[PDB]
Amino acid sequence: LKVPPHSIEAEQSVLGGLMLDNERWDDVAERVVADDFYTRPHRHIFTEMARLQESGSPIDLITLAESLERQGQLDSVGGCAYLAELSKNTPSAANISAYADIVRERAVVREMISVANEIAEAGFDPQGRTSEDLLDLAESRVFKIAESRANKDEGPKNIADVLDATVARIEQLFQQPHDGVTGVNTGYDDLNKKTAGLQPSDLIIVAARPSMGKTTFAMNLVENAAMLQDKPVLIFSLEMPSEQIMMRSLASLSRVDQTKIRTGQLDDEDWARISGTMGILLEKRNIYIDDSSGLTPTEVRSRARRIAREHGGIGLIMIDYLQLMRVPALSDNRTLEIAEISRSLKALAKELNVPVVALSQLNRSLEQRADKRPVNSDLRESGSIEQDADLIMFIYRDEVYHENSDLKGIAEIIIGKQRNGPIGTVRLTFNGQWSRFDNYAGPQYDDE
Amino acid sequence: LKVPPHSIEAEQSVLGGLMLDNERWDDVAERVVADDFYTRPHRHIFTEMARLQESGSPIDLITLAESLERQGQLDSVGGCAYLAELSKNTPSAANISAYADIVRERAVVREMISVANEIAEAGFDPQGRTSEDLLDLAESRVFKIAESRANKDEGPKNIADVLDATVARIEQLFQQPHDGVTGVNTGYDDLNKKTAGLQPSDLIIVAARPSMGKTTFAMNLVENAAMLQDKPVLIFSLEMPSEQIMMRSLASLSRVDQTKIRTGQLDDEDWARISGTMGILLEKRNIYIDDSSGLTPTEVRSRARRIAREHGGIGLIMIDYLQLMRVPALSDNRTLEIAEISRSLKALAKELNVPVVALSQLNRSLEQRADKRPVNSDLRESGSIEQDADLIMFIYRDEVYHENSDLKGIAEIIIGKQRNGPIGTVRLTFNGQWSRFDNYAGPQYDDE
Amino acid sequence: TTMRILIGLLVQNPELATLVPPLENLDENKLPGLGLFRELVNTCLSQPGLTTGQLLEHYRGTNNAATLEKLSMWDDIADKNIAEQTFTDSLNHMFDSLLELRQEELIARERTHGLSNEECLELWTLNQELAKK
DNA sequence: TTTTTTTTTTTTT
Ligand SMILES: Nc1ncnc2c1ncn2[C@@H]1O[C@H](COP(=O)(O)OP(=O)(O)O)[C@@H](O)[C@H]1O
Ligand SMILES: Nc1ncnc2c1ncn2[C@@H]1O[C@H](COP(=O)(O)OP(=O)(O)O)[C@@H](O)[C@H]1O
Ligand code: ALF
Ligand code: ALF
Ligand SMILES: [Mg+2]
Ligand SMILES: [Mg+2]
Repeated sequence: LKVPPHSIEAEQSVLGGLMLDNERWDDVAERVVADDFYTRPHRHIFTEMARLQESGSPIDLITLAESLERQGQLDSVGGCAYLAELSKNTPSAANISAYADIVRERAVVREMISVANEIAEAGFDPQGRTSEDLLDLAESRVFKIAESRANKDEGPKNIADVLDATVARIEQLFQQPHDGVTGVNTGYDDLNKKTAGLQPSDLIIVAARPSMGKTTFAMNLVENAAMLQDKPVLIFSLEMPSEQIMMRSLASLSRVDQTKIRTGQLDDEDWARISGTMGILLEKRNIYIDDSSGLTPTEVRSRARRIAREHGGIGLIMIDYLQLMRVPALSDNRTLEIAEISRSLKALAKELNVPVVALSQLNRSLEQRADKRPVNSDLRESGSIEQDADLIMFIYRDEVYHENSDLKGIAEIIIGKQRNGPIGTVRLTFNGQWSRFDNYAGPQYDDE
Repeated sequence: LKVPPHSIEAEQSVLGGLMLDNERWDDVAERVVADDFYTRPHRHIFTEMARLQESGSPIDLITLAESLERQGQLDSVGGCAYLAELSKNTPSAANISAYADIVRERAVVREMISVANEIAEAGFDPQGRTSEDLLDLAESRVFKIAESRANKDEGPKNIADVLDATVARIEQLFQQPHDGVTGVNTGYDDLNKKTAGLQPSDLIIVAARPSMGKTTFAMNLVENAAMLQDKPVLIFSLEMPSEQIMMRSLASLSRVDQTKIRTGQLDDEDWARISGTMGILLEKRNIYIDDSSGLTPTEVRSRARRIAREHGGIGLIMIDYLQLMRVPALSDNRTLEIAEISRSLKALAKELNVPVVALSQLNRSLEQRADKRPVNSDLRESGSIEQDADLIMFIYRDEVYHENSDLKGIAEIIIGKQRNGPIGTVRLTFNGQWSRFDNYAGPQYDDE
Repeated sequence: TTMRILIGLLVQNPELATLVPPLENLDENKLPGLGLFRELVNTCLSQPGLTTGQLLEHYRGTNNAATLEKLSMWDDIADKNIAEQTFTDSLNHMFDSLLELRQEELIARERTHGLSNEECLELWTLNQELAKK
């Protein structure tokens, strides 16, 4: 025998939950209706419950029992004991949403099974119906099933709805007077003029040739973000140990020659500065470091979710770097593996509504050209890195290639791509000794 | 039928607590996995529990019962009564962490027994497998279990913890008056200044064109390191026989024209010098040479660990040279094969905490330029050689290219990359007759 | 079961018995082996500040001592505060069981002859404790 | 068996 699906216990829980708290009435009502139940007495109880709610009567055991007794359905549904047992088996009212969702699923399956039986009945006996009519009934029934869903899957949306949401967003952006920095503050005012901060739900990328300052720049962004807001910032350092990263940060924030720090030849003033930096960092306590190696996209997402849940959300996450992550399922094709990683990082940003800064390496074809500034098509193994990214910043230090360059200690942030915004170049002073990028106070050179 | 080691009570406590509370899911997710559970019914429940959790849904008896029912596993686990019974039996979930650990311990022990059974079975039935195959198989499994037990450390850490560890290390180095010798002493004054020795856990690279002084410089580092410490130094000479390597070193230390040694045309004074050198070397006895050809990264790791374990740590490792190693699995894609080799060498350095000096070779593109000094992008087949390396040193002798060069008998050590520290050039004197590099006592020329 | 764990916590941490409310107000037969637990609490209250070995020594000549020894060996938790919390929430669980048994009886009386307004109203109040969370 | 995308080395015009 085949028993049509149903969840009596879930039906009990949904009925039981609302009697304690009625505030969740809309949640249950919109999700499910009295037609979703499989047992008739439960349908009677909910029908009574809806009537009482529509009458303004509070949803409770006493009101339900009174209504059933007056209507005479109390005997059919049981009584004080039966209705008391209804609430007794409810695990928690807060979960009622899942119980309601379960009830909807059981009803949907029952609806589908009934349609299948109706289709089988029509097919077995034409009853004068031709083949074409049987197709029409199947099409009509299928459309009804897709119609009864009431969306639940984000189908095509009219333009009137989209305009209402978009104009609301613009209006609220008007009120807050941030004056340029809509997203996370980068710390370099010349960079904010173009990027307007690191926007949430973005996949930012920082790329450059080895030993160009790729991890030095990203850490500067992380330090500035941590000190200029209150949300946690998460760092995935797959390339270097946590101690080496912190040794650089002390040198940058306290502006002490990192050679002394790494070697231990520190003076009194250097100890004073480092003590000052330590006090500030321990006052905020919103930086997290994870130096595990060869993480898969699943492990990255899981750990980021836990930090967000525990501390009320994330403000920024940095990955160092993209090509070191692994997808064991796709290991035969490196091109597919990199494409999968890039897609996952973009999806994670959307889910948590946070900017993701993922570093990347560059091809060697750059080094066979007369001009050695990077371009979009130099990203290593980059199938879709150029396509998924919403902003791409390249680090270029001309002094590395031409010894007699006039730009000695002047790095360039070349914005190679920006989906919503202009592109250009920004010049920053590079103090390698302190492992820092500073604002270029010198005369502004117009970008061509 | 020996009873396999397992604890049902711990598993029941873990499963019941997770039913009671949802906030501890992370506490158990890291500690245990579905395969950990002994009885298949528990394995089915955990899999369903994980599927519900990663779907962002509440955990409860009703939800679990439906989810198991969907896959048809409801009857197999024991029916809804069993889950209701298990939920009843569990008072709370305070000590789930301990219960999770014991469950993890049982699986590992059971994993150990299975491996022992597999090795014993393989030995009883070699099936044509030689002794080497059995030994490698046994080593592989013990390593695999060892790695499995070493996955607990992973997890993002706050900044308070990282700051304490870093400051502690800086304090240690401050106490020691090493005066710039933080790692192994290279033996040359200028090189120590620019690098502070060879640091542990690094991957140094020495590169140059054929017959430039590449194995001559590496052996000098090995000799100088050996006399300036007391830990063993290991040499992997995949290119030359041990006798030829020892012939060169005996000429360098004793300062005797290596042609005389090679053809045995020595004198009494030369025999006096060689006798002195032999006495010193045998007094220390901390140099080991392995001239096997075409070693895979696993063989290099296996032999390095055995030396470290027997003699208590290794002070240095030398590989000559990088491109001669083999990875049979990736025998089709040369670029991937080299990338795997570089990744393994860096991992080996971190594990043993020893500086790994690996020689490489340059491209032919260097020789089509007007200027023939090496650059980073000249490393041969270098998928990732220039990316993983923490320090890169090039050897250049202008005399080889310009017969009228004023830099006769002078070698330039070009630091092409250094992750933590500056770059520049160092000048040494090349004595080919003695196969030696001597620190340059002539006038010092400023580096641009 | 949560019964065996109680004595194990009781024997391993004798001082926990000090903060145990009286149980003679209820029939000891309601729970299995409940009388012994109440025996221990009064025994502890008889000589407050007693060693763990002394507590088991009080019943050296009894047959049930073997069960007490096994429970002491089982579930050994070094932490003391966690044990106290486990004991406290467990004690709440037993009180829930007592109320659960009561309402089940009250349901039984309902089937026998029904209930009045006060009785069913009291039953309604008896469900909050079983759903306090 | 076929089509696709990424690396690295050589030889020619
Ligand atoms: N003490 C120092 N003095 C001068 N330059 C330094 C010092 N420490 C590091 N640097 C330079 O900082 C640069 C950036 O290093 P890094 O950020 O690790 O590069 P990437 O991460 O892009 O590979 C390196 O090229 C290095 O030469
Ligand atoms: N007796 C000698 N007199 C002069 N030069 C020598 C003598 N022996 C070796 N050399 C030189 O030393 C150089 C370095 O050799 P080697 O280090 O083996 O090259 P590679 O860098 O390929 O290992 C060779 O190019 C050779 O010309
Ligand atoms: F040394 Al790198 F990116 F080349 F950190
Ligand atoms: F002789 Al070579 F690299 F050219 F060791
Ligand atoms: Mg880096
Ligand atoms: Mg050589």
